[PDB]
Amino acid sequence: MFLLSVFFPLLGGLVNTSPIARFLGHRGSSIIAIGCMVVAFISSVVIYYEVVFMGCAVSVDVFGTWFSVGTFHAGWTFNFDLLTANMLFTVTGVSMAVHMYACDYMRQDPHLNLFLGYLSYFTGFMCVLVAADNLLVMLVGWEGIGVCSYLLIGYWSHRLSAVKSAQKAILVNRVSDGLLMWGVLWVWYHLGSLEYDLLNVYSASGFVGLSILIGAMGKSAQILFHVWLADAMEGPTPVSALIHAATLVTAGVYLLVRLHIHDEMFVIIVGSLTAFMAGVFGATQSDLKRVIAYSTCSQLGYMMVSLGLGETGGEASMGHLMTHASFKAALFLAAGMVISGNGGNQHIARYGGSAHSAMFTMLTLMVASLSLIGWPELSGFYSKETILNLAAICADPIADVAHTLLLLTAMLTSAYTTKLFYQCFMVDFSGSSVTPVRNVLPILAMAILLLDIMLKVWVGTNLLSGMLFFLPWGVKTLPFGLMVAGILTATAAVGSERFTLIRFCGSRWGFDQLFARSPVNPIFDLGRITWAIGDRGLLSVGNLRA
Amino acid sequence: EAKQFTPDGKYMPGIFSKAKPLDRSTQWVHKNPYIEAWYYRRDHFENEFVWNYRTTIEALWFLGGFTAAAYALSVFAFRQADRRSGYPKRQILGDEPAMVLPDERQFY
Amino acid sequence: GAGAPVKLAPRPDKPLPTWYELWWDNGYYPGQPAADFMFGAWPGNMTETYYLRFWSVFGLALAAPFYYVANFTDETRMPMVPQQYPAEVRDVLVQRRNSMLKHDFSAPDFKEVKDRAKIYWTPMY
Amino acid sequence: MASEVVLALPHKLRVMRMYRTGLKELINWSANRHEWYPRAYALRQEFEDSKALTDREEIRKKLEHGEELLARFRHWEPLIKPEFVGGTAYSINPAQPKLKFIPNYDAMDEYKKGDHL
Amino acid sequence: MFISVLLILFALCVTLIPEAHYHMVRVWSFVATIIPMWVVTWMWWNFDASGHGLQMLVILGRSHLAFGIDGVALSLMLLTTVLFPICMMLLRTVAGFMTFILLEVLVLSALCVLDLLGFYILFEASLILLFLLIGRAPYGSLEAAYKIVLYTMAGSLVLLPTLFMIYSECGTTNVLYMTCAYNHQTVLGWGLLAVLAVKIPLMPVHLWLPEAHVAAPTAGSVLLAGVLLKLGGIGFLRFMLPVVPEFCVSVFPLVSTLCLVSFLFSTLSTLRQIDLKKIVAYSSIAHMSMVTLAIFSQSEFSAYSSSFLMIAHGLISPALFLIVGILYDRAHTKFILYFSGLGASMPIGSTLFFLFTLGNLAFPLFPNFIAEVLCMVSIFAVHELLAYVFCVCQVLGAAYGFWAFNRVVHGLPRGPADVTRTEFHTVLPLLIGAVWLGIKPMA
Amino acid sequence: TSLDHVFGDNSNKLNYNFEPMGMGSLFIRTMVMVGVFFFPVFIMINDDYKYTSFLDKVAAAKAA
Ligand SMILES: CCCCCCCCCCCCCCCCCC(=O)O[C@@H](COC(=O)CCCCCCCCCCCCCCC)COP(=O)(O)OCC[N+](C)(C)C
Ligand SMILES: CCCCCCCCCCCCCCCCCCCC(=O)O[C@H](COC(=O)CCCCCCCCCCCCCC)COP(=O)(O)OCCN
Repeated sequence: MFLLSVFFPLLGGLVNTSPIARFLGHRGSSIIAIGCMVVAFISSVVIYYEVVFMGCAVSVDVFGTWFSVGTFHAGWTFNFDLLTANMLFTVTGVSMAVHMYACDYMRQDPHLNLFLGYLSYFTGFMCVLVAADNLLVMLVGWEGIGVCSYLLIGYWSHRLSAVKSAQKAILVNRVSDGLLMWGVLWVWYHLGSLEYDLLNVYSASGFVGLSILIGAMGKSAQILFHVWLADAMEGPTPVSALIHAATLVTAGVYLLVRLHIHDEMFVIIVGSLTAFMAGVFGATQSDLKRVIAYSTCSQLGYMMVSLGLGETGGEASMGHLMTHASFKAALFLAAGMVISGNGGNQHIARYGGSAHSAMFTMLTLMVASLSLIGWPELSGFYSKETILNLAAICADPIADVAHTLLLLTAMLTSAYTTKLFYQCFMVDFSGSSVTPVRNVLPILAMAILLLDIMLKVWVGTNLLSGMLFFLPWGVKTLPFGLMVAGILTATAAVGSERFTLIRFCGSRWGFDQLFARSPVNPIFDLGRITWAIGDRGLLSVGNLRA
Repeated sequence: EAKQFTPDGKYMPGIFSKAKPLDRSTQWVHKNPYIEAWYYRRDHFENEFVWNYRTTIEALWFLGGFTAAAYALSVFAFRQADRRSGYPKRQILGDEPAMVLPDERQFY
Repeated sequence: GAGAPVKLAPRPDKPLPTWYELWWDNGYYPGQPAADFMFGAWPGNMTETYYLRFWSVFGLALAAPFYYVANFTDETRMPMVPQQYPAEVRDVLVQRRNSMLKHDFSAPDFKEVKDRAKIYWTPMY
Repeated sequence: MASEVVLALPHKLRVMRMYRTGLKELINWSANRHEWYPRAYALRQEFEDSKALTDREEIRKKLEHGEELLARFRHWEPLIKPEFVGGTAYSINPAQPKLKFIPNYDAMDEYKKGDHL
Repeated sequence: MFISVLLILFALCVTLIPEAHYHMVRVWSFVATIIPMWVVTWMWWNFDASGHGLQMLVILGRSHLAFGIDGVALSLMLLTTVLFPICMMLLRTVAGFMTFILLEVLVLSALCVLDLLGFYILFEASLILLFLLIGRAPYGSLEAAYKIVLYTMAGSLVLLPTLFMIYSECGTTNVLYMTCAYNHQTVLGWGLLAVLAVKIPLMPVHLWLPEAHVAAPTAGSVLLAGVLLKLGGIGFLRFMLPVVPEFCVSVFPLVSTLCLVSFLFSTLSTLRQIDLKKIVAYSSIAHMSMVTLAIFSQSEFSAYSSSFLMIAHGLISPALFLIVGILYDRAHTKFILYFSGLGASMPIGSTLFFLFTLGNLAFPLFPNFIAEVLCMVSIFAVHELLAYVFCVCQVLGAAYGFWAFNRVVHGLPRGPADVTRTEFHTVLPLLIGAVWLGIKPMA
Repeated sequence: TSLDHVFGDNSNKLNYNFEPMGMGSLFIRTMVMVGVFFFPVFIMINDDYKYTSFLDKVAAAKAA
């Protein structure tokens, strides 16, 4: 059962993209994709119960040695331990519902089986990433999900902005991939191996944690790397759900939790600044998918700070990752159903009422939104409150500012999520297209993720749930009051007259515009210099006329 | 509506035929004159080099500047490698007689 | 709805600029710059001077509290010491520079453990 | 200030474009359409208070000030219907143009299908 | 040796076939390059990997011309014998067949020679053939042919007196006795650097490549990119490092800064290119700069990693030249502005273009990924910053690669129809070699 | 021109001269880029300087 969680989504992708799919068509390829995900989810459930609960890790030599020159030895080997089982359960369970949704959402697309094969490849490379036992097979998974993210973001290739969004995701992540590669070189040079179980670091040379942190900041879309994440909304809604829940953005946090070789000052500062920035960014957007994208960036900031706190903080970071994937995928699927019910419009000024959506879509948005804002005794309450209480008792003075930033971020999140519900359903109608979707497949796709939200409350992620870190009632129940403050403010729909702050925040602090000329235009101009002045000029040798 | 094959294979050239045969040049592009002119100009851009102010300044600060930066970095890396390996100062090109090539029979 | 109408982009009918490869013409109207916001009007008509001027205040407004707590506040602000361990368990736990147990000011080797948690970059020889 | 296109317009069309863009920017800055209706009424009453003017200098001063206001309050995220330029559904799955086909190209003039030298 | 004489004499019989038998001429010239591929595969079978460094030796008396096999020469010979029948599939005249047959004889004998004067005689005897191949009258460029021939001649003329200097110094040009005698290493080191820094494109003596590799036909571009640049690398590994090692240590800051500026400036120039063949042509300079610095590091397993990068480049860049050659053959242009939407009109060709784009950018499951990792291990072990320079500049390679792919493959569908059976089978051996060498290269 | 009344016409042209950046702007932004993207080089140079000045202090106060 253990190799069935990794191979078999890759097999589904291989089937649906090869000339076998010429004989199946759309109708047969949908069956193949859904079955190939159901099998992998069943295998991951067995792996989860064996490794997490009964504590028996399994190591598999899959395809022998990859390459071995000198003392640099990379093998095709997996290891299934606690983190790997957690990640496999989360990835396969989310990707199954996203496949069941995409087989109905992209029904009218002309190349449906190609899209399903790309989704399966993306899932399989994520499984390869988390199942690897050494750094090089991890890099296979890293670049595989990067390539499949490029193929899926720029799926509608006749649209130029989608193509440029895919290229932007590739380039922004390529900077951090370079830094991560140099960090792998440092790690191997000063420890002698590439396998995770032999990488126990107490005191290393600083470049190790910094360069691995930069490589993780690329994929997890932290500060000065978040710019690709918002533009990745050019792709279809299943792509966004799988990018923001289970694949891609959770890979850097997984890598930092696995290695635990960071220096906590950088991690805490980057995470808290990212959380506050993405909180204020999502409060001032009107595109329905961009608000959810910025909430993803904000929660990744929370997890970054938590893994900065310590080993218990690393466990809480993995726990928040696991519970975040379910309600984030549910939020994106419900938003896709609302968009399709309103004629493709993504602006929240053109919604309202309870006619453009099913009852189940509204229930899904409500329950996932309540889990995200930390409503008591739902799924996100346990993990988010654990991170907040662990940040309130850290003995680092830097974590004092980080906790304040997290509390402000919590109020902002409960503001804009309540605004997303309020604009979508509570206000009067201001669109003109009412085509509500009530198909069986997307409704069952949403119901599965709501079942996982219930499961996280009933069965915890780890042993931290129910442990009491001893805090006064004032410190403990303040995030509930911040949630209520966000709800009351957003339902009052109040606004400020400070329009220059509004347009500074709504334009997202001008990061893209400043990047358009601080590295980008200089790279183009230095290329002009090296070609025209150097190759055609200073180094050019002419002819002798006679 | 040309016929370039007999019913049993056997390609026919159609040299004297009225209908236009499909062949290798069927999908050759129709040339835009301005695109051809721009590509010709970029192909011969060495005729446009001139030693004005901007050319001289950018060729000094970027080309010579980064070449000197890379030479300084290479010498820095060489010296630091020799220090972290237990070697004395070693003779690079133009550096007076010194040690080159460590002996394998020696412990450094 | 596949097959929606879309307007085509015209071909060049005038002499081209020398550095024409900064426009992305994919065949449909409109084309775009090679990188967005490199030229043309920015969204909301803002400029680079606008963002640099607002950031010259806003950046120190965000870097101010971290500096204050990192230079004017220490471990003794906490109402309790870090989590206590037996010596055989503690002695390996505080070998990590990453650990939050080096902020235990009641430990007998508090200074020596803090002096061993200084970050270095070049490994010496 | 207006763009070079709007500055070339006749005076009637210049004022009409200013009123139209003001209504659209009020749509962009509002939360809903039901928020937008009384702001649209207020903008209409604002234009009605300058209808009976004759002095071209006062007309020019009011026109230029309003164009400065519209350049100031240009929304960074305008509301565009999805199937139009700048919308989210523009240029996704267009019908293919007619592409020509060459049947059995390898079988035409075999043994002579390389590059000349 | 007797086998090599038989293969040469069988290959030279193409001229005696009467030209009116077209099928026979095609089949004979294709089989004349198929047979050496089988013979070199057999030589790989015969090789003892736990034996001596030099195996299958032969020396022809007092005429120089001594031959032997090591691992680098054997891998490069296998790559050349793969690449030459693909070139045979892209030619149509007996003049082309004979030029490529003579080029194959000279390349194969130059790759495994053990005499410096023999290397000089065998390699640049191909100069006039390259001049005629590049400056062909209706569709070539005489300017490019003049540039490549004059740069190569300049470097070779710098080497030739230093070759003769060590020959008078010790009494032989055999590399086994040149490595064991006392010689004036600065002079000979400068001569060897002069040839091999022109063969490998190293700045500033690199301007011949953008003209020659574009003005060449598709077969000429496949040969020039995949094979002839690596003669500089095997020159470094076979002749210069064993015979003048004191020079090779003392020149390391200069060779290091030449490699760094070649990598950075050639990557910066590749971004402003508007010709697809010129885009593919520039990208080879940065890869060869990484090869040269990995050779000169001499640090962990430097010969292994640098040879593996030479093989990975020699597999991936000829395929990109093949795809550009298909586009040029059936659309009569190489200009980016004339191509858009090639995914809808050539789905198989665009898929092959994407896979080889990913391979050229050293993504995993391609041999370039393993190659660049091991080359940076060899570079890192001297100093960490010399590795950091190559690591942080990976966004600059991906920028031009994905920009060229996205400009020509997506958008409005215009351009030629998809590949034929012949074009697919020109591409196909390189793809199989890439999948094998990127997944299970060793056992 | 069959869709110009639906999506707009080609009359409005792009306002850009396709000219290189100013020399001082290019120099300043390149220097900032070198400082940001090559910060390990400056970190290691500072390490070498801080190490050699300590050995200077040792060699100064030792021989007295
Ligand atoms: C400097 C070492 C040589 C390494 C060069 C890199 C080779 C590139 C690919 C890596 C393959 C590794 C193969 C390892 C086992 C094969 C046999 C072997 O041992 O290798 C030989 C040589 O290996 C080769 O020749 C490998 C051939 C690789 C070339 C592959 C490219 C050509 C194929 C093109 C695609 C064909 C597809 C056709 C199908 C349609 C000798 O090398 P060493 O073990 O270092 O020699 C030992 C040294 N001593 C005797 C002193 C003790
Ligand atoms: C264009 C990009 C496309 C991307 C494609 C997907 C991503 C791929 C990424 C990784 C690729 C690795 C592929 C390796 C191929 C084989 C390498 C091993 C060769 C070999 O002889 O090994 C034996 C083969 O075993 C076996 O192979 C098992 C025996 C047969 C039983 C299972 C059959 C396979 C079913 C797979 C279903 C589909 C999965 C899709 C990946 C195993 O033994 P060893 O010698 O290594 O000994 C050690 C343990 N005994």
